[PDB]
Amino acid sequence: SNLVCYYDSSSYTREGLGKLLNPDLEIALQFCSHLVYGYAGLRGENLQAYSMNENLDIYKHQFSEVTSLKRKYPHLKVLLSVGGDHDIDPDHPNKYIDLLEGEKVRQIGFIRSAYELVKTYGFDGLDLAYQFPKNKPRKVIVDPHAALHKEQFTALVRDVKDSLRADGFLLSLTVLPNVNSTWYFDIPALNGLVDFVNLATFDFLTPARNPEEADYSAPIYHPDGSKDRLAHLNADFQVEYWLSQGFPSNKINLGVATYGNAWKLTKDSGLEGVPVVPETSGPAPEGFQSQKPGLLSYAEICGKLSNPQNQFLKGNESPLRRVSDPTKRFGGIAYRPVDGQITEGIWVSYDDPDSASNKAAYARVKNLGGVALFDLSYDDFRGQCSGDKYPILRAIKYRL
Ligand SMILES: *[C@@H]1O[C@H](CO)[C@@H](O[C@@H]2O[C@H](CO)[C@@H](O[C@@H]3O[C@H](CO)[C@@H](O)[C@H](O[C@H]4O[C@H](CO)[C@@H](O)[C@H](O)[C@@H]4O)[C@@H]3O)[C@H](O)[C@H]2NC(C)=O)[C@H](O)[C@H]1NC(C)=O
Repeated sequence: SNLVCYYDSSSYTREGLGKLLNPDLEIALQFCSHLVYGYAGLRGENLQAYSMNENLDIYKHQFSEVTSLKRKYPHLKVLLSVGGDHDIDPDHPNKYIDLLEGEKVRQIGFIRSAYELVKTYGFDGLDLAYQFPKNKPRKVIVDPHAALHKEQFTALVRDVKDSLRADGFLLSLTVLPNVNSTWYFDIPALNGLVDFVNLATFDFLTPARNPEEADYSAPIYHPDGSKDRLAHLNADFQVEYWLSQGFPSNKINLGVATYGNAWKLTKDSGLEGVPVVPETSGPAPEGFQSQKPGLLSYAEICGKLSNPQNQFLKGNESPLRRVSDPTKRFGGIAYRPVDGQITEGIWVSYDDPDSASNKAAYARVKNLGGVALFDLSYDDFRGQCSGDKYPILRAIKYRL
């Protein structure tokens, strides 16, 4: 099976123990069949693909520091990903749709600039993690031209493929969280144009999108205990949609996340950690290592769960508790309510090594191509949790 390891290159410069330098990156490669360098973006002025940190990626060679790892792992394939929900540009918020709707000269400039990034820096191919409009989050028509945009995406993909053919470069698509495949992906047509598709079947709910209630963010199956939950928001619904639309199972990778979605609780959120958790208050305080409100790395979540340091501590120093449905269909929960001396309540939806292993077992049951892991920088690459480095990645590899 494949194990496609995403690498968010912003991790190279993080301040503190979330910093992922190249020796730690290399430790992962014994488990990964592919490494995907994230992320290039689109220029606001002309929609060309470009490095969002040229000083690092180009002038200090981080692109080729990563692609040259093929010298040490000769079968490793290294791709460059465009977009990924990491091209954040509030003053040019329409770039991805404008490229679809673009004049030929604008699209050709994107195709050529992408090609040149792949070739110049030693990549084996390109990942289009296209930043489509997402499902509208439900409180408590996004795109009137979706059908046109589907057709334009097929054509763009066809044109990107053509640019890659003579060199033999790979082309993948990533369907990002809450990107709706019915709206945008002509699945049977895309099958002839791309080598594989990663379905990012996680972050179905997040505190940024869903600040006032919390629910499982990456279940395999639909949780009937999640009152009123939208039925398409689960990994099996997404995978079965791609299979039923005609995509070969061996060309699909199941997306698994190494980070968790963390909500701030209130007293009114009550004492049940099984979701839906009501009356939440947006994102949890950022972790000191990951420094993103509402996200936590696996190491940060592990450090919050019971361990010999914190097991007897009280109030806001007490452990988060594990909530785990015995059927194992839905994923991990780390939880501490607002109660008593505890004033900082938190609910985290995440995969730990065991639930990530179960995602890999589901991939195998459905005869998928493998798993795509988002991303190495939030796996515990230093082994802070148990001493074992990359416990999530290894749990998935073990099962493939
Ligand atoms: C793209 O987004 C659209 C929404 O904008 C999404 O369409 C939604 O799909 C879900 C799943 O197919 C639909 O919900 C189902 O609706 C039927 C018909 O009313 C219900 O009977 C279903 O209830 C059954 O299944 C549940 C889980 O198995 C059970 O728990 C439940 O009791 C029933 O047994 C279920 O609610 C929803 O109607 C549409 N919405 C619209 C507006 O079309 C589409 O799936 C998204 N595409 C992708 C690929 O994600």
